[PDB]
Amino acid sequence: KLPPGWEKRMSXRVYYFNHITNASQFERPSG
Repeated sequence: KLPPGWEKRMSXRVYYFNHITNASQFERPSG
């Protein structure tokens, strides 16, 4: 499995962001 600790966020679109690592992207990892 790719690194955990993520949440879903809003940008007018939904995106995914890491609560521990702060990295933010429109498509999700294996996390």
